[PDB]
Amino acid sequence: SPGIWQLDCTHLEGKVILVAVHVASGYIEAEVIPAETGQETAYFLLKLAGRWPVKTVHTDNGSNFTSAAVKAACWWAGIKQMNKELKKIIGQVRDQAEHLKTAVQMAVFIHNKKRKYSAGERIVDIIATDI
Amino acid sequence: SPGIWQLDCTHLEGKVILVAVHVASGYIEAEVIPAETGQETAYFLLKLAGRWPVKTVHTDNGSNFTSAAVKAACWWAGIKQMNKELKKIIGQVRDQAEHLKTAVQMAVFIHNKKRKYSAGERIVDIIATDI
Ligand SMILES: [Mg+2]
Ligand SMILES: [Mg+2]
Repeated sequence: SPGIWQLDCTHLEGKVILVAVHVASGYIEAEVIPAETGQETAYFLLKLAGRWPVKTVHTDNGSNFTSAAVKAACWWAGIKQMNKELKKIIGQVRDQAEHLKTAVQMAVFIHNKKRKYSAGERIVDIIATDI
Repeated sequence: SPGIWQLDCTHLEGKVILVAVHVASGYIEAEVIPAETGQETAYFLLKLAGRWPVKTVHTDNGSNFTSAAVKAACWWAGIKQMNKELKKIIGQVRDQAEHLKTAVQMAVFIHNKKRKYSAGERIVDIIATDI
């Protein structure tokens, strides 16, 4: 289904990377956050939902979605209830950037633009078709 | 052309909001930033470019794109060289959220989901067609 996304946090260099995967396409978006918190997850969800038609979200850690901030964002946006390779692509590009956050976005870019149709093409195609 | 975007900063409550508009569709993305700086603009561009096929970017303030950080991000991503109404939608929703940044994302969401075909549908349709 085109409205399904998966959301998890990974850890790297004492930092937290939030990663959302559009399940059908393989397209990702990520952010480096300071803390793994409800407030950061809510904010991220709100951004994601203004951009794509987000219907449902899954996670591998259920307690991620327990905070009032998260429930409030899901309620308002109408939302209902790669991490290893991204880390490889990040390893590759790490030297090219000072800050981890920039390396993360370079890795997202590479992952989404790689044909092997790319994930960024697949997401747009799946969403347009569903309109 | 589907690869054209416009990028500007506006000011609100002592804070900076970066706003990118996909010119053909009217779709926007925004972030609240602390400082109007080259480093924040570069980072934003890198995020935007991993997500959509960004070919060219325009701004109303040319000096925005002068920093080495910006030029380096445009170089790497292969990029070449609403603000009033968004502020209205933000005024409307301001009370519903504590922090300006959340109000901003609510306003982006509203702007992109409004049919009056929405901007979020138009962007996906224009990009898919161009593939
Ligand atoms: Mg997790
Ligand atoms: Mg400006």
